[PDB]
Amino acid sequence: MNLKQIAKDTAKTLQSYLTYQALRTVLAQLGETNPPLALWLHNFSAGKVQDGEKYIEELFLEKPDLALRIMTVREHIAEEIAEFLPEMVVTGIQQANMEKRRQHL
Amino acid sequence: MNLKQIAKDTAKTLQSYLTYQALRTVLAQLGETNPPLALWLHNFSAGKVQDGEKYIEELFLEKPDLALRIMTVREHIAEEIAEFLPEMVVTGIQQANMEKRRQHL
Amino acid sequence: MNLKQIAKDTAKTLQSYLTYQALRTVLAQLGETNPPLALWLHNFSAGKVQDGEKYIEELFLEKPDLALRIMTVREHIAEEIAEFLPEMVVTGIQQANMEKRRQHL
Amino acid sequence: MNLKQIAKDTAKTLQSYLTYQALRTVLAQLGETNPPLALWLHNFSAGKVQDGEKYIEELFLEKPDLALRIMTVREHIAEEIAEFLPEMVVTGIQQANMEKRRQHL
Amino acid sequence: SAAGYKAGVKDYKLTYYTPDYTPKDTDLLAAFRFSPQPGVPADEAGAAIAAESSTGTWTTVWTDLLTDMDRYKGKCYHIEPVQGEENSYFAFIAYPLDLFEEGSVTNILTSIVGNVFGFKAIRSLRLEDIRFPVALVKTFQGPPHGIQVERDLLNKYGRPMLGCTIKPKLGLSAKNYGRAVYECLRGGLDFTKDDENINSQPFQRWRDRFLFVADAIHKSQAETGEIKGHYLNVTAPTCEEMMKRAEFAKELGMPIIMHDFLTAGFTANTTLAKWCRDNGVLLHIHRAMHAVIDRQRNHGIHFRVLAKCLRLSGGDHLHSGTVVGKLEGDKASTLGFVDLMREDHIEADRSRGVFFTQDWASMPGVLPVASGGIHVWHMPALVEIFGDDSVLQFGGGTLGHPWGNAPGATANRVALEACVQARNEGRDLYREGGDILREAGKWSPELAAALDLWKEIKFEFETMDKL
Amino acid sequence: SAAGYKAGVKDYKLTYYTPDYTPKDTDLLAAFRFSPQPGVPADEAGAAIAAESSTGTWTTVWTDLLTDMDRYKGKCYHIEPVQGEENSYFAFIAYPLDLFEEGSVTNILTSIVGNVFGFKAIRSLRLEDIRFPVALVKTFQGPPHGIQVERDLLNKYGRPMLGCTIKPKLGLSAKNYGRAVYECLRGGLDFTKDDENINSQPFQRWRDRFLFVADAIHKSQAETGEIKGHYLNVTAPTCEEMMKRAEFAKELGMPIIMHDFLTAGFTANTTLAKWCRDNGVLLHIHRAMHAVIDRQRNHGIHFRVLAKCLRLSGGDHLHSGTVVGKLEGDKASTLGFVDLMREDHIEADRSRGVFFTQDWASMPGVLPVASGGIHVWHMPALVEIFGDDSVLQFGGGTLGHPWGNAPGATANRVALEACVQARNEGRDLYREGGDILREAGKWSPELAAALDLWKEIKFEFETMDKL
Amino acid sequence: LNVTAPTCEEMMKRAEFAKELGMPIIMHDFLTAGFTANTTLAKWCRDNGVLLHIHRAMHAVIDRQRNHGIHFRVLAKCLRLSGGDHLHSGTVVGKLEGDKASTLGFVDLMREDHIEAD
Repeated sequence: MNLKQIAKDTAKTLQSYLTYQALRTVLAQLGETNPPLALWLHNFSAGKVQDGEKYIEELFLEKPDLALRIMTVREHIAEEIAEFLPEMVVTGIQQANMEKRRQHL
Repeated sequence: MNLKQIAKDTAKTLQSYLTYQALRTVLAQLGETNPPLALWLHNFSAGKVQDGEKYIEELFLEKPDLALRIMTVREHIAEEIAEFLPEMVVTGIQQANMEKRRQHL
Repeated sequence: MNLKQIAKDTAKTLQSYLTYQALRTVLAQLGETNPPLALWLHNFSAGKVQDGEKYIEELFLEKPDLALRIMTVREHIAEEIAEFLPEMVVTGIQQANMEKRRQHL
Repeated sequence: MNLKQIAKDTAKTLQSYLTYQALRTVLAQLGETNPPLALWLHNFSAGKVQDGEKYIEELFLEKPDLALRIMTVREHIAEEIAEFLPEMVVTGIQQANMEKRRQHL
Repeated sequence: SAAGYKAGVKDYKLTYYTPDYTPKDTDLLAAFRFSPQPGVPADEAGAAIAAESSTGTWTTVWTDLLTDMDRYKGKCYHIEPVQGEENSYFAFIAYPLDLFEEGSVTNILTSIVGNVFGFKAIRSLRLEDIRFPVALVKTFQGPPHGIQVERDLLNKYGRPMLGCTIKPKLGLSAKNYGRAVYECLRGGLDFTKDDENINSQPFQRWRDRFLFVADAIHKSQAETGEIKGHYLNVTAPTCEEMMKRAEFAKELGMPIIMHDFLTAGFTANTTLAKWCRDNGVLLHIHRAMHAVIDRQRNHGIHFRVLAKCLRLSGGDHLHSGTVVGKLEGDKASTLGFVDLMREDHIEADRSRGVFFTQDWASMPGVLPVASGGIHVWHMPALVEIFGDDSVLQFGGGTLGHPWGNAPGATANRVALEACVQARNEGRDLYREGGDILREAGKWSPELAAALDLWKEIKFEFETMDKL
Repeated sequence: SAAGYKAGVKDYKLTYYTPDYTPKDTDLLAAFRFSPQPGVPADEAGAAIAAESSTGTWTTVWTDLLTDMDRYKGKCYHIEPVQGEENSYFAFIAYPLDLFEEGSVTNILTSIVGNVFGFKAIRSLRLEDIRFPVALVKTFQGPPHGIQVERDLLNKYGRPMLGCTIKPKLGLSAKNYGRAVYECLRGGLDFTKDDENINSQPFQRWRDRFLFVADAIHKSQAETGEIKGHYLNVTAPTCEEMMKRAEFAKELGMPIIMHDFLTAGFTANTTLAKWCRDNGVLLHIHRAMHAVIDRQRNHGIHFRVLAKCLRLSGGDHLHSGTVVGKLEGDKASTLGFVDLMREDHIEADRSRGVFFTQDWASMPGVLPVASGGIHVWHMPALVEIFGDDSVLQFGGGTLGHPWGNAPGATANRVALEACVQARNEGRDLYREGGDILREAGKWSPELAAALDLWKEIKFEFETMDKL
Repeated sequence: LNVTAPTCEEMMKRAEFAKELGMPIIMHDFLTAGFTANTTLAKWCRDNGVLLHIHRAMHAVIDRQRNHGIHFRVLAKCLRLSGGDHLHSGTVVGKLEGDKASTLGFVDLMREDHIEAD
């Protein structure tokens, strides 16, 4: 249980999930405000969201405007929700574990 | 930004990744302790790692004891690391963005 | 304009006005909850409120219960209002000054 | 705790004390600069220092220029020191209380 | 005896803080969450709340001694700090039965929340719950019909009912309104409804809408062989107009109308609920404006109090939130007040926000209505959360169906009937909802189109870590 | 043309954010203060507010193309950050005149504050101001009488009027109620009043109170030779009961009644205001429950919007706060909405919280009523702040007068007449109020006793710094 | 069906029977009956869903000569305010007088939402 490594890796996964979720937000925003650009972003993004930093850098070359938008949204999302994730993950695991023992064992 | 939906989705992704991390732990333990049982779990789990709660209920159907081993470990990791994740992801994102706004903008 | 000395002296005056105002609060509280003790406190306090620390120490010998009550109220008052006093005093002086020039000059 | 009344009352007491401080400044200045005018102001002001705004309107009736000198200085002091008063009074009170709760309680 | 009049200001807590008081079963109990101003002790703040919502004012008055203050005064009988939060407390206050006008939610609220929220000595105040004593509950009519009588009137059994708000909110003529209604209802929805702000306006006068909508209901009911309804909004400027509109709906033989109980008010609502009982018209209640009051947890009134008040005033449906849709709803809280509006006896349970055990003495339940920003992918969760005794409403989720209105309507009607069939067969809507929908999507192209459109962020991420 | 129907979710700001829009004089304008959720841009949040309070929903619907959306949609035409505050903005939104039912405050509120406060994407929302267009203002009756007609009916000129709430709030019998009223009125007060929560209760049924209070008014008016009134509370469970109570007050020849407009509601209030006009009865409005809505500046509706709405719905008096008393009231804000409820034309002035210039097209003003925790020492400040066209009310400040009720009443009556005389003589009530009171206290022992009791923390501290 | 009557009471009695018969439309002579009776009838028609045809009998006593009287376009505006679903506008070409340019003007005034000065 290499905790510094596990946390590091969990954090990078989190960072890159929040990037993906910032994407979903601006995609939805653009669906309302700029339908053709929403389509461009959707088609561009398909199969690119595994690594959030790699994704943003790819987006910088084509549309630095959108890259900066996603950067801001991921930052905002994290600032609003990050503090509530420890409880949600700990008590979620504990409840999920204990629901699996109740169904089977 | 449907924030409670995003948080809800984020926690379930953290729970699935921590289940994957626990599966990595249990696997490395059985590497010292029980090399056969390790080989069974490594081949059983390849590709199954998608949804952590579905993976657990499916591993319970085959080997209830080993599922319990992964259940304990996922939960142990979560209790140890989850409280550090907020500060890591928030400052992680801010630092990664700060880099790119510096070179580009 | 010995500013460290003026601030020091203004702070002590403030501290000792807030003590006096904590007194008024508990006096009023006691007027509702314990009329005879309100009377005792009022009669005890008459001509004692110039120095707030001297006052509290005199009160400790007779009624340590009440002393501790005032100590808490002055602390609470300060924590609620202190941050708004700089604006109120600066803009009050500036408006009072300028009202005096408008009436006369 | 009628907090806006207390704050309102506190600011007017700070304004009156800062007017007394300014009167002390102007007085010490005239000590170097104009010893007669100093002696007039020192005897004029003895006992008058009660309400700062009443004192000012009364000094304006006798000597509009000197009232203006006190007006400027009270305001100069306020702009320089007022921002430090919150932290001084809050930590002042907490420290003074902390002393007494230590010996007594 | 009358203990002598001594004029002057006393602490409220001398009279109104009664930590040794044990509430009677006829007492109305209230749970407040408050933060006192710095320097105001919690018990004095709690006592001030009890005082100024019952019998007391800021100074001692001699008139107290003409009556029996002990019999009448509000009693703050318990205070507890909110765990984990600085300067926040719960005060529990008991009010004698005698303080309240029978059958008047207006009067109850006037005491409990009339003046105390603006008290200088209190930073913030939020009413969390009220226990209505059974003796008071019995002075109210409650729902004109309630859940079981409504199912019996409409011949609707065995699954949630389905509704739909017509869109755009405002702007459609009466004829175009009825057009949209006909096409929705013919496709399988049980109900359509006026938007809450559709009353009577230059682009669409109310009496014209009532006329054209009645025609749409008849045509769609004739085609489908199922009872159809449309909540005609009678929300009006005055009581007289409200009644005039309710009356015409009855004249048209309309089964159901709607009312915005908060923006119109409890006095008008209670009038309407009584009329509905006497005239056999079902009453759908829209909670417009509630979030102005109930959203923030530091100040206001929690929705579960408003839900209780509405069940007393009278309503057959009441919007409950979705949890999953475009508007806010905490799940634990929602499960709590859904029980409060449906069941006869609800045990105290702080984990679901129910501070007091509530009995209803056989007052009918109110149908919860889940509405707002929901589409087909939400269906299994909605059925899971609310169960059969609910109305699920899809406005944009029907009229926004890529091929237009009629296919949009069919998508919703098919999705509903598939869920009702599955439920009746014993399938678990919560666990199997997505599958039931996918199944139906296989043979319904228009449902498939809708499922695709509103599916929604997926995630999906990755395996490397190879040996 | 109708630009093709493309189903699916779009950003609200594509349709509803219109920064180049210039509001028409017939537009209803609203100023909202909001904080978006992290990740939601301010212009999208502002557009969502405009959308879901006018014509829009969460997904694209084909029915838009049946009408002219440009004519009907709400338009967020300006957004500005709140200076000095993180993640807080003002959105200014224009709504076409066509969206609103004439003469209906209920409908206006249903649109503007109906659903948007609970939107997930928004953390908090507070409506700060509404500009009511003159064309809409003219569809309302407004005050049954208003300030100048009221002074003329009551023969009351030249100073503030004086009132008094009877205490204890609840618990007194009808006969003891009239007793307290008679003694108050005979002593020099113009009005007494029911407490807001005095409606009809076991200890005191309404019709008995009306009877005994009418007797008290006649006796005191006969003794003093001045017109007396008592605001009889007609606030009731239903419209029918409300009207029944208003009717008996008229039958008794009572000049004035009161109504809790928020706990009863705007629909019942508008009914009552029309009746009052037709029957020549003055209408005092109590704002019970307003602080549930208007206290916190991050979420809710500011009182100045509620004051505007009440002037439209109808009321002759409306409580305005005291600034100095037991309940909260910001002075700058108060001066602002006192102008909004009295004057015919009020210029925008953000320093007093007036976001929009408001015209009233000669709709009568409403008398502000200062009430709550005030006593004689407050008098010069109250006269200074509110001026002559106000009612100042002393409940505890009359009935709490050390020697009992009759001397308490005389203290208030003397204090009032001394102030009116002084004002009429040209004395400045603000600067000289304390002195005027001290003067009168010299020859009135009972006033002196009251001045002493409620004088109140003085400070007073010290001179050392000797040479 | 013409509900034009000697009194308000008779007018309403006749309007009421038309509604009872399920008749979609009635008529009223707004000038010979008067605006007070007409405004009463227009409100009733709204509340009872009956269309209101307005006959302009007597208008030419008032509006024919251009030196004295009130032009019809004012009467048309007044009628739209008082209430009517139809209003006679003239023919231009028939047996009674109607200036074409004028007619095109007040037809716009009675139909449209915004009419520029011309």
